[PDB]
Amino acid sequence: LRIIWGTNVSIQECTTNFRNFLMSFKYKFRKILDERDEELYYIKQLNEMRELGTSNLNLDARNLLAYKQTEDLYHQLLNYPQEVISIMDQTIKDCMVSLIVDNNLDYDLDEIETKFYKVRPYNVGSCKGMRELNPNDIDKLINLKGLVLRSTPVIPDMKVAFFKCNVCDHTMAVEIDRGVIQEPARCERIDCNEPNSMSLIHNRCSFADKQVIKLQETPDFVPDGQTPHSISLCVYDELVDSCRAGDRIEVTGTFRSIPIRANSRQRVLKSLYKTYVDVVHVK
Amino acid sequence: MSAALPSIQLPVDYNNLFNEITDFLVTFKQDKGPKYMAMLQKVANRELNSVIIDLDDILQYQNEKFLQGTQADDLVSAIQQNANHFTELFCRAIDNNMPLPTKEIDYKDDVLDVILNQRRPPNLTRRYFLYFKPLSQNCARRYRISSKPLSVRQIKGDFLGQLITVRGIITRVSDVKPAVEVIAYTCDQCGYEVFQEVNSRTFTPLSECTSEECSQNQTKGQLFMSTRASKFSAFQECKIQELSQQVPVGHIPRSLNIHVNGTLVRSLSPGDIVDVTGIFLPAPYTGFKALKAGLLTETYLEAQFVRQHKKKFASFSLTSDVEERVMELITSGDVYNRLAKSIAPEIYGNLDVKKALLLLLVGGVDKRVGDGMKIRGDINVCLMGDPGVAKSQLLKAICKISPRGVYTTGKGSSGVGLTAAVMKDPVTDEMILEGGALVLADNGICCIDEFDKMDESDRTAIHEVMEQQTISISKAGINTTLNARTSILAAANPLYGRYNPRLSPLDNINLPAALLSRFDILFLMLDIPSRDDDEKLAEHVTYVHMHNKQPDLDFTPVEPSKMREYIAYAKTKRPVMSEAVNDYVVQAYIRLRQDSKREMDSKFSFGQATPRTLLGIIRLSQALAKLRLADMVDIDDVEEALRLVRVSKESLYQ
Ligand SMILES: Nc1ncnc2c1ncn2[C@@H]1O[C@H](COP(=O)(O)OP(=O)(O)O)[C@@H](O)[C@H]1O
Ligand SMILES: [Zn+2]
Ligand SMILES: [Zn+2]
Repeated sequence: LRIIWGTNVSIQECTTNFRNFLMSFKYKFRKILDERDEELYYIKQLNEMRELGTSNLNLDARNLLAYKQTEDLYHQLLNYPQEVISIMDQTIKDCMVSLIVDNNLDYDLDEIETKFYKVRPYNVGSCKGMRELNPNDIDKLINLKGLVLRSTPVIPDMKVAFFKCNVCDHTMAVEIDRGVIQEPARCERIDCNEPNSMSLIHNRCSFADKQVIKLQETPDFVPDGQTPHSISLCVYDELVDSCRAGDRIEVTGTFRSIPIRANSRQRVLKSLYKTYVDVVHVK
Repeated sequence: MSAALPSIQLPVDYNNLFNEITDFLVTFKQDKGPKYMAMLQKVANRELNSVIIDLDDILQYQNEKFLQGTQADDLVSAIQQNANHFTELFCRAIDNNMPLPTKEIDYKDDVLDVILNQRRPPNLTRRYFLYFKPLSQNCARRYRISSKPLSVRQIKGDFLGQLITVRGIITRVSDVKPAVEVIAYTCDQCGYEVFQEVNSRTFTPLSECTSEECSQNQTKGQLFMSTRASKFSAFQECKIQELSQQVPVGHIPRSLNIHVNGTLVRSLSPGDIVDVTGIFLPAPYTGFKALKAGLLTETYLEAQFVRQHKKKFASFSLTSDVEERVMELITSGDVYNRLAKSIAPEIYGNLDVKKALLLLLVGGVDKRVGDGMKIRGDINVCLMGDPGVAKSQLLKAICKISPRGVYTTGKGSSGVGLTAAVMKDPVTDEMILEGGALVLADNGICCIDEFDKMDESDRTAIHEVMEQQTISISKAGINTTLNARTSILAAANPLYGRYNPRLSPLDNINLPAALLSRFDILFLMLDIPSRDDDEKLAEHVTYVHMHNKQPDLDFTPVEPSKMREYIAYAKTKRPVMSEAVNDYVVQAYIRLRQDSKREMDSKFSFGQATPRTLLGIIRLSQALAKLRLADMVDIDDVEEALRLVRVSKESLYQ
């Protein structure tokens, strides 16, 4: 047995079931959903994409709903999407090189080991706007439909905390730890010991890219007395300059929460958490 | 120091409090098994999220103890006080004894119960909110009170936190949003958790490692927090405003605030009669730091339960008595004209128009094209006519009885108060919008008076509404195409007060038919003497002014509670149209078209019948079928439709 704390999610079993569903999916949903030639629905994606060098992929929910061995995966990518996807990004490279074993190739292997992978669940179970998200169901794969009002500029974020020691012709380096930096006050004791002598430069460090988008919500049902809302969210890098004003959109993401400061002055906060959404895919 | 904080005592005794409670929590069998405990089994089944508290049952167990000669040991007399302390005692009494899950946990259930069972203060172990509700005095008078419907103005200060019921009206509530009750702080190094507790609006976070293993440690590895382990529960506010008939003389009434949490946040919508229940409670404000003398308090109240004398349409479901109500209603017969008799009997006669209002309430039937369009089952009505005759009793009875109802004047704040606003919200930085008179109505009713006196703008908007149920705006922030789904009922007078019998209604009336084509119905209600009819008119007027009781017919027109009941149940069907009626309707259309065109281009001639005329005939025939409560249409109805249509203008010819 292997398992995560507060969780019912196996890594390697998910990998195996993922792989078996992956080797086995042939327009099943045509069969099991309805009455509606071809073969191995998914696998063609994964055969074609290799020579073109892309670290992305899209994905339905229904094809899990169709295949036998994926019905439990549905409720688990649902509840733990970033975790289930931290799995699947590994299971995907695993399936890649377990599928390359049947092939001899020119030496493209200098890259795929250096590569990353990521997924995009798009056509998913419907959700009823915003009002439904009483706090029971925060942080979950979600879908929505609406249009655009306002676009912000780019938020950067420290991604490599560079650090310049003051002496001993030495730099220093340290990375982010659940979204903070803990500056090493010390001075690398061996060469020099000045327990709070170090500096900081930005031009060195690595920056993320984040953007926020104002959106207007356009449901299919509303209650007795309803009216528009305007929601903000967060997209991140490699998705920038995609969605803007003048577009209706069907979308997905994750609903979440966050507090804000009382000021630019101290750490005293609000009992009530401003809500938002982090982004997973856009249609 | 016994000077500060000296000793003192009361009759309050928590030791018997807890035993009394927890014996009550299990001795309930008078109204599965101990159904309170069966509900607990449901809670173990994760069926509900909020426990319910009946209190006449607590009275009844005190009656048990009394009848058995036990010290009944009354707590309600205390619980009506200081309720904010009782809540975290009741929760402890239940956590003490929650039965076991008769069903199993799985991957398809609440994602929280799994973590509960994984790690299997006490506040984060609570999978259950509580929301009280007080007694209705009908039972307090059984065996022999405390909380009557009270005012924004009649607090009397001393009623802070005591048990109370307030009435009034909700203007504006913000949207529901989440708020902490308990933090989940975990350690990087110790691997252990910390429970930082807040009840204020604010706090200051806990950064340095005060952990229990780091206590016995030089180094103090940093801790951080969760986004799921940390407890949450929502927080939403609402403003009552006071009821008219209880404002004293010449007095401008005033405002109030309430706070709600969690489950019941969805049972409130602006514009309704309400009886909020709960407790009126303080909070930290002192004015603003110059006009002060210390100890000052801004304040609020606790939400725990909502009743409203106005039952919206989506709360309908039959049972073993209301179906009996509909039965004995339908049994008498003459049901249609009986209704249109019972509509506002304060005013005399004109059953044809009472019937038309009834049909406006029905609205019609919604139909979808399935090709990117639908069409309204909705009505729009008007009652042109001279003054003198009654006009406004109608609209006031309407907004009295119909829910989601609205009155406006003609002129005044018609510029935007029929339209969408822009506003910042108090409890949270956000740019909310609340709408005019109409948008508070949707799937409901409006009323208007002195239409002719209104602006060209109101005409521009209503010319949209009557046909299409949207509103379009291009002024500022608001760029919507907003949904109305409303039902118009205006009124006005002609240009000369009394009619011009030597001019046409198409000249005598002030409004254009470029709009009035949308007006599927139109009555012309003018008055000419007669020696005999006005005699018993005065009889009617005089008997009603003698005592409010209407004429002593062998007949009982009935409350609007029951009336909205029947309307809601008849709103449930969606009947069908045969061809046997379709063809006859087609022929009548062609008849009226050619007849009105070639003949009525003359003295007493209004325009020309339209497709909209036909569509309205159809909608109203549907409604007749909805009232008979059969899913098809009889030929016996279209006759009443066209009868009433050509009847509307009979008095144009006398
Ligand atoms: N047929 C009637 N029976 C009894 N009272 C009437 C009748 N017609 C008018 N009235 C009285 O005269 C008044 C008429 O006002 P109304 O016609 O409703 O508004 P407006 O004249 O501004 O359109 C009412 O207060 C009503 O009590
Ligand atoms: Zn150094
Ligand atoms: Zn520690």
